[PDB]
Amino acid sequence: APLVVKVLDAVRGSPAINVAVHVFRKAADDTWEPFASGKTSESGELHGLTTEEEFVEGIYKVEIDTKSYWKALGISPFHEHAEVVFTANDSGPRRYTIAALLSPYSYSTTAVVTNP
Amino acid sequence: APLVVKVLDAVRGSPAINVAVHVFRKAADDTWEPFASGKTSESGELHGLTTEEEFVEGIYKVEIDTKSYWKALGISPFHEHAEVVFTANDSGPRRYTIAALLSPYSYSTTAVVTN
Amino acid sequence: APLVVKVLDAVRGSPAINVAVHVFRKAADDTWEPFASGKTSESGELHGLTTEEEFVEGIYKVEIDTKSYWKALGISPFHEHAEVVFTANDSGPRRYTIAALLSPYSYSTTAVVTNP
Amino acid sequence: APLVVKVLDAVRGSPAINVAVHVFRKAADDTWEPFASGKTSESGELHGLTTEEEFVEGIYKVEIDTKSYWKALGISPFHEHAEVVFTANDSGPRRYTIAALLSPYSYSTTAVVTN
Ligand SMILES: [Ca+2]
Ligand SMILES: [Ca+2]
Ligand SMILES: [Ca+2]
Ligand SMILES: [Ca+2]
Ligand SMILES: [Ca+2]
Ligand SMILES: [Ca+2]
Repeated sequence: APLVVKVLDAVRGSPAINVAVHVFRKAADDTWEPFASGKTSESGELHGLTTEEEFVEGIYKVEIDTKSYWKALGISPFHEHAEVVFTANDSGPRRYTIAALLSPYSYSTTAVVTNP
Repeated sequence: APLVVKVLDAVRGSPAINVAVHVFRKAADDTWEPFASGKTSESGELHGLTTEEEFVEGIYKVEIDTKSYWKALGISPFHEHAEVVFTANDSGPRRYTIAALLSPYSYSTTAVVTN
Repeated sequence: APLVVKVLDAVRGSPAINVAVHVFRKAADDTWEPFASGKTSESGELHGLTTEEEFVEGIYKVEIDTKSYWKALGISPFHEHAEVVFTANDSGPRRYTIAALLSPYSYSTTAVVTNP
Repeated sequence: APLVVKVLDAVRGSPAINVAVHVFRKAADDTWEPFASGKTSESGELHGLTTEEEFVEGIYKVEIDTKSYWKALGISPFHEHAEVVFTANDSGPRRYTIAALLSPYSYSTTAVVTN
């Protein structure tokens, strides 16, 4: 509920389906610890990554496996992945939607931040 | 010199070459008057569209023929074209670079306005 | 239902609320005729522009009044509007979502086309 | 010469000036080894990062310090930075231009790969 990932395909004009997403959180020792992972549905959305209880203050990295996505469609893309890094919940709990728009040599990422 | 157009291809990661661009100026009766046109170069850029003396304040439209570009590469596009509409404002010395990043079902346009 | 407009604000990371949207359709005489209009809700979405019956084959222009949006937030933007022009329903009826991401000197537009 | 970074500001419609950029190369043990760095120029560009002889095939990360850029302009940003990660592949003569278009809650990156 508090963290949602949405992925679109700018070549097909469709949701980007079956995109792997890995979420990390910066530990006290300054390393990235595994936080959550999943894959986008037929709507291009990934719900259920985390809960309000687990999604504490921190620096999060959302790694979107754009390379595996493009290669499964028989295409050779430029990027290894799309990485989104942000501080979460510094002024109290929020809801974060990370949107990504994918092309083989280009991506954009947008954060929609709402107060529940 | 005061108006430049740059077009990139997000699918091939390249300049968008030989893309037709038409510039219109809005006339007093609200119609679009042809003003300038050309084809992007091997660098995806279109220089020499106009001059300081000709590029007066007003509303301009830059139409980029994205549909023809995608058809020439064998790729199915969504838009008829990309239309960028803006007011040229004299407020001190200015150069307008209109940049467009093209995908079959998406484009982005950005104005880089420098002194 | 067949045509939906979604608008985001890249400065605030929020839906772009109260954005005026004018839809035109190219007439037989090659002029733009008024087709539909509305404004984005608190979610940044505009539903109810048209019906499956009215939304026939044609060339449509979706004009998003980005200038009025930015000026209402006391900001002077570059563009007059964001214009999206496309051929609709050439291979039969589809559902079109036109998404726009707005910044004062930049916008992006994405079409998501689905088969109902 | 073979790797160039260009950064634009979507809020002010300008080159993104004095933006710190760090380039890392992935080492055999999967860590990120410092490779190159600099500050974008008055044109939003960072030239001279590396040479043909030094820029071998491998996985590179380009980190753009977007958070510092927005703070210096008095604007509240979302991301800690913009990270662009890619494999450099020799397949014939190539120049990589990494372009980034920055907004407070959004960025776009594009690779322009030319001969
Ligand atoms: Ca878990
Ligand atoms: Ca001028
Ligand atoms: Ca002339
Ligand atoms: Ca009506
Ligand atoms: Ca090289
Ligand atoms: Ca060096």
